[PDB]
Amino acid sequence: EYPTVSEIPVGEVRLYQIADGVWSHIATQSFDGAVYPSNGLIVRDGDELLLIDTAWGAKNTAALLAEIEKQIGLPVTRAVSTHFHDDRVGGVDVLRAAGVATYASPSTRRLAEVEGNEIPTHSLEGLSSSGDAVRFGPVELFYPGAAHSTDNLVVYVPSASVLYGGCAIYELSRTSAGNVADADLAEWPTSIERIQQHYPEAQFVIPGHGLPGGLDLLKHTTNVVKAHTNR
Ligand SMILES: O=P(O)(O)Cc1cccc2cccnc12
Ligand SMILES: O=P(O)(O)Cc1cccc2cccnc12
Ligand SMILES: [Zn+2]
Ligand SMILES: [Zn+2]
Ligand SMILES: [Zn+2]
Repeated sequence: EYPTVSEIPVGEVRLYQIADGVWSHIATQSFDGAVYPSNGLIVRDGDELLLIDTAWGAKNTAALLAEIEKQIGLPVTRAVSTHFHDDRVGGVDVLRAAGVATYASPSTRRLAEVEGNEIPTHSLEGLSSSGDAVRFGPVELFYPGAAHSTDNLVVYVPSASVLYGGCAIYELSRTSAGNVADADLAEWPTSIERIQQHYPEAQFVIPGHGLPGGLDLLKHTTNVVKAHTNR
């Protein structure tokens, strides 16, 4: 039922309704000879939509906008990028050209600029310290501490009990670490524990890539990260 890579031609995007007014968007990207899925979030806010993360690239993100327009038909007014990598900011320029106000933390914006990646326009205040949370439209933004990257944010939808982990949370099928070049392996388990302590009532947990699940995905990611730490 949840889409996988073989259902998704490159450059195309699928939407998946998780709860009332809450969808994930799923896309694919090729890299180093393999094909990866990637998730983001869509949250209804009255008669508009809040977008969480791009669909990994300009072409995917334009297709994302066209699919939202076709299937939902409400305007995407704001977007939040949860860290500075391409699967999160790649396509910000397409969003901005479409009239979407793009947002990220000051930490993410600076890291994106140093990396030469696209830079969300607006800066999100109140997220500079581990454990910081701010309301942003229909969601709560949470900075749990460094994990997959030093800037990674997670997103909770209290109306639907949906926790979106971004790349800081692995799907259960992943038994080994992915790209950890920008990770803080020493702090990743502690950051996950902050997520667990702050959202123990979460019912749906969306990883940055692959299949959603329950709160078990948090301990799963800790297990994998700790195993990678020990080589
Ligand atoms: O950097 P990541 O972890 O978020 C995504 C990622 C990077 C490198 C290898 C992977 C293998 C499977 C799934 N994802 C992979
Ligand atoms: O870490 P992610 O997922 O944001 C970006 C990502 C996804 C898949 C493979 C990668 C290899 C190196 C660097 N990034 C990769
Ligand atoms: Zn990343
Ligand atoms: Zn603006
Ligand atoms: Zn990722």
